Amino acid sequence: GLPTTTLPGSGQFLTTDDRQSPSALPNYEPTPRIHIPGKVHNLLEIIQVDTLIPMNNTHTKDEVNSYLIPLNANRQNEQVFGTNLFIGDGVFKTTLLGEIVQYYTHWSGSLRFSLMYTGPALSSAKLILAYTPPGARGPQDRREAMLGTHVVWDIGLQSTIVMTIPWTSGVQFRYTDPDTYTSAGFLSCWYQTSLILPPETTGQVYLLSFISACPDFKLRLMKDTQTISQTVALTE
Amino acid sequence: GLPTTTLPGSGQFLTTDDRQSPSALPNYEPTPRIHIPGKVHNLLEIIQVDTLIPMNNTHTKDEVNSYLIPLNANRQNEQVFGTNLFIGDGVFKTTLLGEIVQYYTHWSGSLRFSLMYTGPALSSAKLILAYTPPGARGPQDRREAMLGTHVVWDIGLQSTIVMTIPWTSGVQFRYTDPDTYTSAGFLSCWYQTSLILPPETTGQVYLLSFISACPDFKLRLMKDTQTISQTVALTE
Amino acid sequence: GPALSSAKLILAYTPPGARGPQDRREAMLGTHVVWDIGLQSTIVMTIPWTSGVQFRYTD
Amino acid sequence: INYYKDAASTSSAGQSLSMDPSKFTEPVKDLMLKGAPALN
Amino acid sequence: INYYKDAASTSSAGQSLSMDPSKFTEPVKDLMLKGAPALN
Amino acid sequence: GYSDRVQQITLGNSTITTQEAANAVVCYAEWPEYLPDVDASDVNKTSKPDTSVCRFYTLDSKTWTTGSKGWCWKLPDALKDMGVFGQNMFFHSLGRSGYTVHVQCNATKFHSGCLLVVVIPEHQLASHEGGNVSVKYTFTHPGERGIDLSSANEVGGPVKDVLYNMNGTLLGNLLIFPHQFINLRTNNTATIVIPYINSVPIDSMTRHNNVSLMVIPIAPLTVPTGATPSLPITVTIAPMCTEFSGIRSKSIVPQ
Amino acid sequence: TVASISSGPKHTQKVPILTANETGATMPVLPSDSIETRTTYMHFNGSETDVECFLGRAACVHVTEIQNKDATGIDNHREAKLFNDWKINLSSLVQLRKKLELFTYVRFDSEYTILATASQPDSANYSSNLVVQAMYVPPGAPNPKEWDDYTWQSASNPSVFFKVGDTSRFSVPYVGLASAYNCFYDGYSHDDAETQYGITVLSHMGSMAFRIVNEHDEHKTLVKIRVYHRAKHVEAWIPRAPRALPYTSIGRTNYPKNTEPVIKKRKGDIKSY
Ligand SMILES: Cc1cc(CCCCCCCOc2ccc(C3=N[C@@H](C)CO3)cc2)on1
Repeated sequence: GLPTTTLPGSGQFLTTDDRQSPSALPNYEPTPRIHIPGKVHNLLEIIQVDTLIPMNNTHTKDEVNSYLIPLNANRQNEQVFGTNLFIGDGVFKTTLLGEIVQYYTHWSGSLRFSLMYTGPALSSAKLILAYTPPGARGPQDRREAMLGTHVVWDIGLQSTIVMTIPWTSGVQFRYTDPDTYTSAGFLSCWYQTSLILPPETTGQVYLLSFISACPDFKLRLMKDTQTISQTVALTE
Repeated sequence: GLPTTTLPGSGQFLTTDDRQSPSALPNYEPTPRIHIPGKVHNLLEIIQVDTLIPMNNTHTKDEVNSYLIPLNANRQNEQVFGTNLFIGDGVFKTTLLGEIVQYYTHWSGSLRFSLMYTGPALSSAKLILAYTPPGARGPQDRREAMLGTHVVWDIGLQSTIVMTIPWTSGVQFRYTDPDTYTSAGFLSCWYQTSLILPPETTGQVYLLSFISACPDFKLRLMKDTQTISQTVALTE
Repeated sequence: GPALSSAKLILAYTPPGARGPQDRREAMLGTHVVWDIGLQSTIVMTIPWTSGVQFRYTD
Repeated sequence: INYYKDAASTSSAGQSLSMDPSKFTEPVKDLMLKGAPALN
Repeated sequence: INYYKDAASTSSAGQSLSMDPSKFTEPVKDLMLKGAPALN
Repeated sequence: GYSDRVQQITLGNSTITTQEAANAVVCYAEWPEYLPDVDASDVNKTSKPDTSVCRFYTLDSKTWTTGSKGWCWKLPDALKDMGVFGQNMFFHSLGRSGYTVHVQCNATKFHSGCLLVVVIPEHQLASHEGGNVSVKYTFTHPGERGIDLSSANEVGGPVKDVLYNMNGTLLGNLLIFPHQFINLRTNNTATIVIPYINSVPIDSMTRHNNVSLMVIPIAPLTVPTGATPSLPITVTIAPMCTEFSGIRSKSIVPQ
Repeated sequence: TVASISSGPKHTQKVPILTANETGATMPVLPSDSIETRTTYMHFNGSETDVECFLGRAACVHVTEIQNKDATGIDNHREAKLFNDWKINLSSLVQLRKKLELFTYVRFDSEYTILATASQPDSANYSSNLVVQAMYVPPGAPNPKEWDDYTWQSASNPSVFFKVGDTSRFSVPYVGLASAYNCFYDGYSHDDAETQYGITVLSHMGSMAFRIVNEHDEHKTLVKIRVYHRAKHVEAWIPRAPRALPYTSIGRTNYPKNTEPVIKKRKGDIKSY
């Protein structure tokens, strides 16, 4: 008989501990694995695939239309859309990125925001996208917007433009859940010159917008998502 | 199954024991360290920086004035100040040295007591500082004082004088908290000749006094400080 | 001044393009030296050549 | 040290440290180079 | 012997045994030698 | 013939000479340096205006009188309006800087008085209201004026009690912070070099001040007979190794 | 190591005891610079003053309480202490607080011990062993509304189940967002004119929720939770002046008005012993 002493914590059950256990089914042989395409190893692998952002959130019931950012022909100087960058809330929240970020407490890294244009091929347009780093207000006019991170996008044969929100930060991590101290800025978009439709054409054209994370990205300290809950256990 | 026996003490929680525990956050990656000037490793590093002693304790509410030891022009033979050396109490008690000593039960070592003179540059003075080792009473006149550890200080260009209270002791440790058996002596200061002010000048001049520990110093057996307490938990 | 006096002065050079400074705050933003009056009796300020054109007329 | 005989009884697995998003981010048949035109 | 995988789970650290008060006691720009005059 | 006593600091297009110095302190024995990559997080290239921001700005002068309690300035606040340093400050999202602080006060060999000049990293002030009353923004951003510890309590402002350092600690122990004394009989200036000290590699210059400079009379000013009873104290400060990052629109701050 | 070397009479031009404190230095003067000494050794290392040792013992950081009782007809579980919750923080109790605030920035892993004891105030019968569940609810994750919400499923959030009377123990890595935790912060969360000042804004680390898993018996049972915290792997920068006045609030430096003189007045003269 070897002398032992038990410490504080004996008998506790910590849902996060990782130890060995007896197998209830001694000697059982599991089914062989066969090959299946698509294996995922890290959630970091999947948040780099871009998905659509319901940017046009202004509706009243969920609709395919809140994915469409409208553009008006012949407007000059004006603003196309605006949003803050709380990736865990608001427009971002239902996107795959938003949806995964919510399983973690802290995030750090660059984001990739792209816009794909869908107007007739014989039209043309020049837009400016601007990222405003924390510390200033959402820009109120392009002059204000153009003094921060921006890209003049020229609509052409190449249909999409990929803007990166480079990680601009004092503190090396921000909370996913809306924190002030930890806030990331604003994203706005304005006409640089203006949309022009060809003859025989009319109305609004739309941009689709996507979001995905750069390879830069870090997420840490897992927790429970506000995105799902329940009141009684389900049954069959 | 290996046979064991549990000993007395099993299941106890000793706030001072040091063992391993499961991490609640398996696999989490802490923020990188960046460089910050000022790292402290031992409390022994900081108690060697000198800080001011409110020697002039005679006021009735805390004031900047109890840091000032006054000096009178033209007095001869007389006494400037006196104090016992219970570093955990009395004048010493609020100083950084006093304040740290109070986290430990026993101290041993030499102390460094210095006086910086602030009188007009065209004045002059000679003071005697005396350390009286345990066993005799606080000296009552310079004759008595001058027979123990002393330094004649000549006020000059060099503004401060550093007196050391060398460790004089039978027992190799003394309690911080006032013990008799364990007591350390007295410190007194007298005019050696006298302060003399230049013409066109008048009034009192003051000495500032500091205390810090020599590299000699030892503190041991940590405990709780009488210097802080509370009646209900604080809240935000 | 008497040896037992003391003083600290600021001398400022204002390069072409601005007006003669009107208060020290204005003055201190251009070439300047805080002079501390001491044992060393003189202070030598240099007006470094600040110029677009490499020569100026005397007149 | 495993104290038990069966593999199911061992602790959690250890980090894939595999990581290759291209099956998801670039499943295109003809390779696209960043910087070259998307559609030629 | 660590029984656990993560570093946070290990016991207390071990004595710095670093100790250098000069950043606190002598942060002067020009070095002062004990015994030489303070102000020259 | 070099003395600890005479010194010259040239930084940018500005120079300071002191003929009665008492050495100089370099906080925590470290000299200001730029931000190394290994410590970097924000991916933005930073802007280093160099000589246009790293020069000496002299704040407006104070007047030490027998009743003075002490003054307190915060950095980078005190410089929020100095030349291009200030512009850069309001225009970038993040910035970082070290400083050379030179406090000046000359008198004669008949005066007495002694000021403590100390730099406190992260000096979080206390509300004089007690409880958990906060100290409003404006109150902790006095600008070049600094805070005058002998001014009256105001509402939403900090407490100005000197024996407590504006935070519940005793004046006597401020000596654990990099500091230097100005003792009229010895000294006429104090100079402290401050390296950048923070828990993040770069931060916002407007929502967070990283040091308070404090000048406190400790041995009261005593002038010779029939002298005017006061002396001016001047503070000149120079940003050093400044870097700004994340440029944009230009912050708007309360008041 | 020698604590003192042997030194004899001196009659020099080299005076180590005259200095200029105006410089900001504390010159390293020793007994042997001003008296005649004999050799003595240190016999000591300064082991127990290492900051790891100083901050490394468990301190009580929080006492809360929850009760097991019939929730039937309770409109607000949180309010009935059917499950309390604690806004994790480390300055609510002061013994440990004064110790930490001797430093400006501090970095460490935490080891928590949680002791839970039960009390039966109203004369009772048989007490069935209660099992406490302690959840970590970091900020951004659903916070419990009833004592038996879906939240308690805690499928992604670390939770520990232990018995009242026992102790639970686990250790959490340094979860700070920056490189160190700020013991002090002279800033705001943004340049707002009315935003709060202090660290409260930097202290966000979320809260921790406790509940009893057991349904109710016929009597009521009070369970009082004590959380202990031990720093391990400590790193501390920039020493500061110790706290002199009493504390009033978590996260602000504020002291109470009409406080009392903190320096003991002499019973006698400056000259008194
Ligand atoms: C089950 C279960 C429960 C838990 C809790 C996880 C621990 C999270 C707490 C993280 C450490 O919290 C703090 C809070 C404040 C400070 C701090 N404030 C300043 C005065 C200094 O330090 C440090 C750590 O984990 N698993």
